[PDB]
Amino acid sequence: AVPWTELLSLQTEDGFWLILNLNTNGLHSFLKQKGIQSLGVKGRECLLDLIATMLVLQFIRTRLEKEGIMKMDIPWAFEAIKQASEWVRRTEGQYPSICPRLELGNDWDSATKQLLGLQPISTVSPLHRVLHYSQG
Amino acid sequence: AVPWTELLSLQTEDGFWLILNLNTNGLHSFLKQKGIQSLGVKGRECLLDLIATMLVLQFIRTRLEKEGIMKMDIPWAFEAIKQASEWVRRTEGQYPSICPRLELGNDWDSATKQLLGLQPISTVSPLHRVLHYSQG
Amino acid sequence: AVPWTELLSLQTEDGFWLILNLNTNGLHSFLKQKGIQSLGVKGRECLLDLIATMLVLQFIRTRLEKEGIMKMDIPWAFEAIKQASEWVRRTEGQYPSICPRLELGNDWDSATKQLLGLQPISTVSPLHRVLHYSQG
Amino acid sequence: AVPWTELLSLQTEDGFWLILNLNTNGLHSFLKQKGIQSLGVKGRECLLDLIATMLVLQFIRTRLEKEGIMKMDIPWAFEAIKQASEWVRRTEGQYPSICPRLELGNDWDSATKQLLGLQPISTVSPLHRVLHYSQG
Amino acid sequence: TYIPRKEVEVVEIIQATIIRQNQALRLRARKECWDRDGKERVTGEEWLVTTVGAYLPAVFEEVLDLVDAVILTEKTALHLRARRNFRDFRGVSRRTGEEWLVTVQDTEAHVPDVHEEVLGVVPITTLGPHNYCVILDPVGPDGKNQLGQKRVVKGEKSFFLQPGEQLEQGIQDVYVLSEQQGLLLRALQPLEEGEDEEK
Amino acid sequence: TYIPRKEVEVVEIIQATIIRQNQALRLRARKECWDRDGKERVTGEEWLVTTVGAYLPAVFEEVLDLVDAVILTEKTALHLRARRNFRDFRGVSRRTGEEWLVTVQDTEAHVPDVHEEVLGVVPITTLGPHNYCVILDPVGPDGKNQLGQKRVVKGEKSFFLQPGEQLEQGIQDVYVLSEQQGLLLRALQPLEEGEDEEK
Repeated sequence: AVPWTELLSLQTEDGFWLILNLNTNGLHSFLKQKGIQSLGVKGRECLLDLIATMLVLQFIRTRLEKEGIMKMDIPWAFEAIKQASEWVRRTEGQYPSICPRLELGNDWDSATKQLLGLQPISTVSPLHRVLHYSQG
Repeated sequence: AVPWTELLSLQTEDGFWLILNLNTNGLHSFLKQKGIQSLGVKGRECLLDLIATMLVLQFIRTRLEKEGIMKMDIPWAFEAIKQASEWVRRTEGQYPSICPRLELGNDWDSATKQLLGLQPISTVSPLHRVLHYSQG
Repeated sequence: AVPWTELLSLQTEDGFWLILNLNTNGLHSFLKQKGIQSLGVKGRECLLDLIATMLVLQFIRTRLEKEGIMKMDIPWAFEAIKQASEWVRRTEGQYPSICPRLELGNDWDSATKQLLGLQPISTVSPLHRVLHYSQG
Repeated sequence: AVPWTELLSLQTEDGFWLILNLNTNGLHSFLKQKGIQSLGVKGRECLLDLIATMLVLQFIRTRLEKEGIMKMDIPWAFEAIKQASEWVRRTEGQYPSICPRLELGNDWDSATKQLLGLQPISTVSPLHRVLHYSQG
Repeated sequence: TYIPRKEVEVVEIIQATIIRQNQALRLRARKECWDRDGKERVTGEEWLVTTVGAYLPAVFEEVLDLVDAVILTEKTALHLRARRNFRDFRGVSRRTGEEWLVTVQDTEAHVPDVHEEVLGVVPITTLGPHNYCVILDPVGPDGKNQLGQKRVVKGEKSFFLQPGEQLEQGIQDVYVLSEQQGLLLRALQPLEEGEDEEK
Repeated sequence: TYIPRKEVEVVEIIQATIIRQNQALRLRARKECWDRDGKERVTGEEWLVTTVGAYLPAVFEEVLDLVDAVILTEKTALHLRARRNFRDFRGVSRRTGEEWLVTVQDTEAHVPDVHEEVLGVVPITTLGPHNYCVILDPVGPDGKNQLGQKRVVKGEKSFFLQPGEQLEQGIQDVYVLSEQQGLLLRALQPLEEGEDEEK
């Protein structure tokens, strides 16, 4: 019973991304420590929009695969998922091996599952305060 | 439930910037100490309008990324954000490395997150009395 | 909720300046000590009108920057601010380094913030009785 | 709430000057001691009208600068202030250095502020009984 | 790995940017320094770096944005105002405000310098064997537009409208006439037209 | 870093300004001093500094505003009243109130001095081969406008209206006449017009 139309009300003009239930503040202060400022002002907004769009796509794929049913491109919301996947697959080639170097996982499937909160996070990983600062 | 139309009522004639919930007095007395008078009368008003416009853009980006969705340029307020981003990207080149030299952070993403108040401020940093003088 | 139209009712014929909430008497007796009489009868009225116009502009800029939004030139009062800024930028060149020599600060941004009362005043400075003689 | 129209009812035919709230008797007996009779009968009336017109102009400038807004020349009383300033600036050149020699201050700005009563009067100065003989 | 020290403090953990092929990276100075090529840079001075791979910035260098080269087909050229004095990749001296064009015979791809301004992409004007055109303000042998004049171009020919020039009334078609058709036409100025042997 | 002292007090922490290329910085004196070039300055005297980079002021120098040079294309010139006596970059002596023009043949970019006043940008007047114009108050060989007179300019020609001059009725077009057309025209003053051999 997640908001579906309310996501498309917040759909951006190009294809980039409460309705997510995630610590926003805490994630921005986490990425502030890792050195996102050194990628340029233009670069950090592109990277944050990339990570937000991957988070929305992982939320969509989690919503779909509970009923069983870059490759993700219902017929009524197929257009937004198609243009979001095309926005993902273009700007991802600018950043090879960016989820290890930003300390989020192996690849984007490992990163978005940990950031969404359905998969465990190890003690050797510093991603323990992204779900627990919202618990405080 | 932030005021949206009330910001556009306070929109300036060129594209520069309560509705912000920040110590104004205290920030001006903070920047008075660091030597903003030596940049010229014309220069200090341009710099203060730059910092206010970056603060409004960071407030907008914080409002957007809680729902997930210089690079920032809703369709109904796209014009003001576009002209504000064009006003930012023109006069920023006059000031290289200005946020370290004014003691606000590494770059503008590090500076506006600390000045807005969602990210921590270290003890080695003198930005502790910009959020606590409003608490007194 | 400051009086806005009541300022334009007190707008002078050329562009020079309760509605200010400042010790008038005390400021005039302060400037009487520093030797304003030696600048000529014509000169001291020009300087007092300059300082009053800078005070009104600083009050306007304080009113604007609480909502976030010589360089200062709302659309309905843009004409008076424009002609006041043009009156400021013409006669300021007659007086280089006048705020140190009259013991008011480094420049006009340092002077009007102390005279308005939102910024601290040091003990080495004689500007302590301009806000406290009104408290007595 | 000073009488404004009641001053123009007492406006003289050439441009020279209760509504002032000042010891008249005491000021005339003060100037009688200093040797105003030796300036000629015609001369002393011209000097007294000069000092009264400067007193009215200082009262006007005090009334204006509490709201912030020879150089003094509201639109409705601009004509009387203009002709009074032109009457001042003509006959002032007859008397160079007259306020020291009559023991009233450095110049007219120092003299009218002390005679009006808003600025302090030193013990080395004999102007202490012009405000206190009205208190007795 | 990094072993710490008492008198040395770690400020931040900077991350490289990835310059792909046919791109470049613009990055200014924050302080009077030298770059990796070993050239002096004043504060605020911007420049481009054109090495492919991960590019790690220096401590004073700042990364502003990535720039991608423009691809020039035979039917397009590149209109470029100059921003100040420099010498381009071909090695000719430019001056402030000077405009020119870049074609395929120069390079297949051009990455726009920080001393240049992309004004737009100029598509080729092509004339058939039955077409002609009149160029307003043509460019003479000194490279400067001859104001006020005109020039009539006819034939199977294709070319670029250089900056300053303009077509008068578009691509026009030539008057072919049968022997039952004639043209009445007036002279504006004294002329000489020797189509045949006579004049 | 700064180690303090008992008899020395830190007044403020001044910050440099960044002069980019094709700019300049205006800064006056607060006291009789010398500048970085080593020239005497009286109080209130303003001047310009044209070094690119971070420019740190001195203790008496004040930074008022940044000035940017104007770019001069072939179709624009620069109208400049003088403010007082000086010698410009070309090295000619000006006088107070004297006006003149700057063209591309002087410089591609001109940063307006503190001893000059930008009155406006003068676009070029261009005449076609079918156009003429009448200049009111033309400038003679002594550089001074000849008041009251006129001058008729005709042909494929482009030029700038120098200060003082004015076009009478705009760009006018010449009278071409067939052999079925004639003009009646009166003489205002005794004249001589030898178009052909006779007079």
